[PDB]
Amino acid sequence: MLHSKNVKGFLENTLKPYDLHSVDFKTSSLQSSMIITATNGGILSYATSNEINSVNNLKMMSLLIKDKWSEDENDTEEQHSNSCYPVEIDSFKTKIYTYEMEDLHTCVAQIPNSDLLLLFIAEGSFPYGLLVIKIERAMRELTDLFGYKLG
Amino acid sequence: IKGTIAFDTHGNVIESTGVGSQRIEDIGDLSKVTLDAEGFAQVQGDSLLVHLYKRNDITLAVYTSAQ
Amino acid sequence: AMVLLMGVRRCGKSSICKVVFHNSTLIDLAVMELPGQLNYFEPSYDSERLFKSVGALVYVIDSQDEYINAITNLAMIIEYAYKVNPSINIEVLIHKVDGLSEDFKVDAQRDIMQRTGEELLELGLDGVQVSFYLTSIFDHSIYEAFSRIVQKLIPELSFLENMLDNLIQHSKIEKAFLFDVNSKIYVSTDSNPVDIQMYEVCSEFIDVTIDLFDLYKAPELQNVSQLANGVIIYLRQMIRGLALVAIIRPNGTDMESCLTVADYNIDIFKKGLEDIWANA
Amino acid sequence: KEHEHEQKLLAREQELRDIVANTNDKLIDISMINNSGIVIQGTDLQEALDKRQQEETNTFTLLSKEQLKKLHSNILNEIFSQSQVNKPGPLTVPF
Ligand SMILES: Nc1nc2c(ncn2[C@@H]2O[C@H](COP(=O)(O)OP(=O)(O)O)[C@@H](O)[C@H]2O)c(=O)[nH]1
Repeated sequence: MLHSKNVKGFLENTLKPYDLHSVDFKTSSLQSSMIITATNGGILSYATSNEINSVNNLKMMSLLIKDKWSEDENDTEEQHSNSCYPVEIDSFKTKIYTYEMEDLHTCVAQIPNSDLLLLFIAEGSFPYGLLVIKIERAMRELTDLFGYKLG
Repeated sequence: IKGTIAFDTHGNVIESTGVGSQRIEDIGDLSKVTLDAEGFAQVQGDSLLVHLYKRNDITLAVYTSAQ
Repeated sequence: AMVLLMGVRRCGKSSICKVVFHNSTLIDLAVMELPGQLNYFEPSYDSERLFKSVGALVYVIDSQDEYINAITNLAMIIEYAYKVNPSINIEVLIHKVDGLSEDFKVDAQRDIMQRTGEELLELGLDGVQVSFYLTSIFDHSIYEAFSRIVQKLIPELSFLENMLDNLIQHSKIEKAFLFDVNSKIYVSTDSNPVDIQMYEVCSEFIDVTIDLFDLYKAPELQNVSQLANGVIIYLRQMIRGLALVAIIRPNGTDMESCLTVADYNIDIFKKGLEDIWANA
Repeated sequence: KEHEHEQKLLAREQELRDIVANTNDKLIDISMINNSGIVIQGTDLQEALDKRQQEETNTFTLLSKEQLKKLHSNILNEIFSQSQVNKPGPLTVPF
């Protein structure tokens, strides 16, 4: 089974911004943080930094991101792309893809050996490297959701 | 120190501070600059000294005034 | 748009009102029943304002009893109704037709139409068009008749038709109805023919929605009911008492993607409907 | 006064046609979703290049260590420290 409250708390915690103290470099929070399916692309769980219209728009954006990701997961040509960051944690291989949606930076990563995806959307000023590190450290703590498939 | 730019081997910005916050387009050039065994490099351009340090496949560039 | 119900005693006006409106312009307002017995009509007994305040007059004829005198009384009513106001739409319901054959029903409607036309020719009224509907309480006929009568009193009909046609063409919707929350009187549809079976499906969907919502209260009505063959039925409350019920077919697509695009399209349609003051 | 009502009806017809055209322009089909092309792969360097292209040679010439080595490691540590997210409990519950 699944627990919506703990996943909601995790997605709310992944909306936390960065405030560096050694170097004065403040970053804004992410626009949205959600977990979606790898089959239909609809929202399993979601969280926003800051109502029905935004939920429908976020579902549309999740559908668009999964539609773009489906062809990228099934393509082996041009595999040495600069926007792909395939990380392997705990002997589980996955592929992370970053995309630009007009003025939005959207980073998606398939949870390894499972039919789920994790998506972080931030503003255009957000750096891509910090998003990659954020999604890597987020996937590091999601070992309990490994091997989960839809029924 | 005028600013810092953190970028991995792909060149994507992890952090952009100072004048380097508005000097991103040189990163594609700086991928063609060789380093030493320790990763330290001092490259001069646009009357500025850039200190490059590569650790764990991440190059950090620090801008300093030449004068 | 207040409609006036007229007819002889024990013709069924109160029963029609109880069934439809109990289970402004467009909302199901408190209509006025008028028991009209056979008599001599008083000339201008302060009734000019009353008939000037009626958007469309509805007459009820019992098909079980003899109705030639009823048609004579109806012609007498029209004789001053059209004289006072030349913009009133005139409606006649042939009620209590549940236990009649199709050929008998068609012949009865033809006889009623011919008699009304001949009486109006005798009375000298010209340029008047009286509509006729075969209605009964026990079936869907009275709902459709009131739907046509209400549709004749909404001036924005063609624009709503275009909006619903565009919504249907861009969401793979089989059939979309713009019901009202009470009386199940559908206000607008597409250019596709109003199937009776689909109309009954949507009406009983309205009933299931309202009853289930009323069972759990005291803590914007939305519904998705998916069948085995992928055909979904969707409900979203519009402005004031209006609601939208759409039968949408998947056509071998993802259920959640179709639901998302339908939700976005219907929210856009509701935002467009906010601009036009079609509510209430 | 009825001619003013005729002009008002003409304005109402124009307004209703404009409303129909406005609500017709936001309709999105599934073909628009599948072949949108909005979701494109973007990097920081490519975004900077596009910004310079819209706004509009070897500049760099090849010639402390402790301070840079300390600051780079401290910046990486501060980046990795705030990315550590602790769950408020188990994610999947059994029967
Ligand atoms: N079978 C049948 N009977 C009807 C129908 N409509 C009305 N009636 C009969 O009409 C009676 C009610 O008439 P009512 O509404 O009180 O007449 P009013 O007070 O003059 O409007 C009931 O006893 C019904 O049996 C109908 O559609 N079918």
